[PDB]
Amino acid sequence: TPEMPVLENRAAQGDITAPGGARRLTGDQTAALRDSLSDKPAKNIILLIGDGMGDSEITAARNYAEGAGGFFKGIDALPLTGQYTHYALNKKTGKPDYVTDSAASATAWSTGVKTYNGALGVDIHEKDHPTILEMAKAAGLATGNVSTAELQDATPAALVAHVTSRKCYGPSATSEKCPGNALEKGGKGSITEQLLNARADVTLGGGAKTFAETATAGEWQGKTLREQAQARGYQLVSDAASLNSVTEANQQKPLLGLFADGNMPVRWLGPKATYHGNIDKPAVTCTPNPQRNDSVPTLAQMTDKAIELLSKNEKGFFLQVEGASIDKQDHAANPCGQIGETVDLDEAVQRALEFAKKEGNTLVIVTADHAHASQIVAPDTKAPGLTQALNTKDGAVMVMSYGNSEEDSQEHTGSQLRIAAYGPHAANVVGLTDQTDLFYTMKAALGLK
Amino acid sequence: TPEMPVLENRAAQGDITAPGGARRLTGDQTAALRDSLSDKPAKNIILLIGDGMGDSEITAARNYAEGAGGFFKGIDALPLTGQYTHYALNKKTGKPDYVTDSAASATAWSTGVKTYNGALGVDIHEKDHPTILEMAKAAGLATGNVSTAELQDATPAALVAHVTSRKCYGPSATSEKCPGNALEKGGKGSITEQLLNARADVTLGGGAKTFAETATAGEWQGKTLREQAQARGYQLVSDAASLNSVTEANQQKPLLGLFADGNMPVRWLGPKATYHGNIDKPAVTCTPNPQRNDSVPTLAQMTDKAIELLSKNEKGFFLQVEGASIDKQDHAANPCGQIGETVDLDEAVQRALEFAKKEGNTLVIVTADHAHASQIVAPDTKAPGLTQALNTKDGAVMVMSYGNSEEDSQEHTGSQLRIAAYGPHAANVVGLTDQTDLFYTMKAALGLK
Ligand SMILES: [Mg+2]
Ligand SMILES: [Mg+2]
Ligand SMILES: [Zn+2]
Ligand SMILES: [Zn+2]
Ligand SMILES: [Zn+2]
Ligand SMILES: [Zn+2]
Repeated sequence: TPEMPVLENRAAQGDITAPGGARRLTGDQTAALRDSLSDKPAKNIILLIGDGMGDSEITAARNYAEGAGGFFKGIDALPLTGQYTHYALNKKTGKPDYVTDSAASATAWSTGVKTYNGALGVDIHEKDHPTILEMAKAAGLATGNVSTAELQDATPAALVAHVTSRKCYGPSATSEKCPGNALEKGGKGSITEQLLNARADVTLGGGAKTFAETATAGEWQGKTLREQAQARGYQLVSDAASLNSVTEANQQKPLLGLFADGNMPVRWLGPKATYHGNIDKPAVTCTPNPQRNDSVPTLAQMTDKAIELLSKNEKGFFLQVEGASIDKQDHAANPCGQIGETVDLDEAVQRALEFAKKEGNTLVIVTADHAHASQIVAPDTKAPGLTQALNTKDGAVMVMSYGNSEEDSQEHTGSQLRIAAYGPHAANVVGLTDQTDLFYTMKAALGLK
Repeated sequence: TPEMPVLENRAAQGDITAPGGARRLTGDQTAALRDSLSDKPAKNIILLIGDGMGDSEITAARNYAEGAGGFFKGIDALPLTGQYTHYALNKKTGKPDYVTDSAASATAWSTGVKTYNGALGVDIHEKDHPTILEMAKAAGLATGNVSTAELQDATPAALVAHVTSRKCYGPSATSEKCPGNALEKGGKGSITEQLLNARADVTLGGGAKTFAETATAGEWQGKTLREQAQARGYQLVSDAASLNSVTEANQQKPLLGLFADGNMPVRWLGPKATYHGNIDKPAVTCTPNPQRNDSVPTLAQMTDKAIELLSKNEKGFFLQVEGASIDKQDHAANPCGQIGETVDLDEAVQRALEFAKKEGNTLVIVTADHAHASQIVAPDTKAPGLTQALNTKDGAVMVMSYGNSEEDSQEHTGSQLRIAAYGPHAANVVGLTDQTDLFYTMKAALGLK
């Protein structure tokens, strides 16, 4: 529908050195904005998550790939924008914990309740709360869960599992780490077991490794999680062609793609940032990963296939898409890997917007779970941490800094960050909101109960 | 009458540990955002700048002062939000320079042209460009320029001075650093001399010190700039009482308030962050600065009196207000100073909004010139830079981190950041925009040719 606009061009209008040449706007937006506003219900929801993708991450990615005055055709094209809060809680005390982990934040948008770092789908009392995915299914909508990380990862795990600890990937760890959730101890089972019972129509990502584990109890005791899966009607695909083979996906034949043992591979490679690296070493140009593969679907590809299959459902669908590795490359102080995963997410965002523009009843949301370490600093900066100078598209140098940990891993940060939307009920992300509001916004746009 | 609504309250609505209690919204926002869209002309503009106040700095201050689930009645109350970019240019190459200084960014919103770091009111070819203030004056509107910094400082100076270097405060530095601008070499003069020529209606801030230099040429050669101001008809004020006593300010009797020799004193005192400060040290609680004073007007007081005085002009007014010290205390790695200056600006923002809701034809914008160093990290963080633990309003600890410089001053950062607005034409701040679009937005909102 030409009905709801998406920003087609927010790139610098001309010569950046000239008056007005760096403007991104061509004229007054009031009218386009009014036209972007609708309280009609949403038929479908597409939620795209850049893990650790705060404003700095987006800017850095844009500067590198599109140039300072460039524009991300997906990420930057959502018309309605705001800033949201993602603080977690201290388990003991119930008081805010300013810097969340990936499990607590995902639990927030998936269930509408704040929790402690490490928790999945449970509150500070270890009590279960239904996820939006479970809710959609209950209502008859098609449901999809897509990520580039292991499927047991906090991010996608959060829609289908309720455990006291995120580490409880499979039976083995669970019995150790989440006794109360251990299938045998009467619990609901490990993340993977819970994933299997959740039965989303479409689930694609990595983490095949854990499906090799064997059940300690239940109907499928003694057999592998993969066998349990085939035994349950799941359709197991492991590569792009097999995924492409796919013509239908539903409750009779849910789809389960396991494209890697661990996390899917990153798009781009570069060296790790080093002490005084912008000073002592030469500017870097990122290298595409030669081992990413033609047999491995990209996020944009999983995205497109997910949309085709779920769109068959007349009642509608809920779809979560995660660009997982932005966060992990940020933790590794790897500018190139971080940037590449952001550009990768932008493509998927483009696919989503393409569909929603045509479809007309789709709310598309782009945001992150929390902020991260990466900072853009001056070229001749002398920093106490890890730095790297990069060669951008503008043909100039950009320096990135990771100065929040002396440990082998750079930390998340608590800054509020960008949330953006297009479609019905998108006004709900404008201004200041909390991460928990996202849950009530989605539940309400769909009319779930 | 709130023709157009402001966000009355977006704090957490209830118990933050229970389902839905961390929600900032109480229902759908569509209708209220529709009600925030107006393309009517604006009569007045109030531009509020938090120097160095990126999303991180707003979050940090919110957590400390209002609690994570709190809400800044000023800062967070503007309903139309976006993110903007503020990269500068390399003088030599004309290519983007990813991390701007205060001068280049101020020049950008003030004249609509990108420029090089250190420049004020000039382009990369060192050509003068008219400022939003000079333009408003020219159209017959009243003009205000308010800041807590020295008036010679980059931010306020950008509205009235055009010099090749921000360092050209008065005659002496100008002669040495901006020979082309030096009065004695036939130039337009020092920042201070050009401020006196610009003759805005109301000018309030610090920097009385430079007013003690003598002119090297012109009609007031040999006299101090303070004597020149007196000769030129400016009303000079230097304390809260004398400012309060002012009933008029126009081209005939322009107001010049100089409340400090350098920058105005900061609101709160606290220790500087230190290496492993969050570990080797106990939590800090900020304390009000005894030097703050009753004879020393606050930013909210300066804001209130300027609006009073400037509002007497029927054609309308342009007012810029700067919370200068957020950036300065951020460079200094001083959390309490930084946060305290952020709370201060919020107070100024409230007055602005109170007036605007009443008036109904006023455009209010709140943003920053660029991002900064400060990061909120986990309490147990082992960081390479400077840290400090703080006791917040929630009764919990928050850790702040500064790790982008090994030098004495922490550095600006290049991330895109929040811009928010209320009033006619406020829609032009939504989505992704550039800092130069802000010039075009204000020009158009005031209907300036
Ligand atoms: Mg994740
Ligand atoms: Mg300033
Ligand atoms: Zn995360
Ligand atoms: Zn992480
Ligand atoms: Zn600044
Ligand atoms: Zn600064």
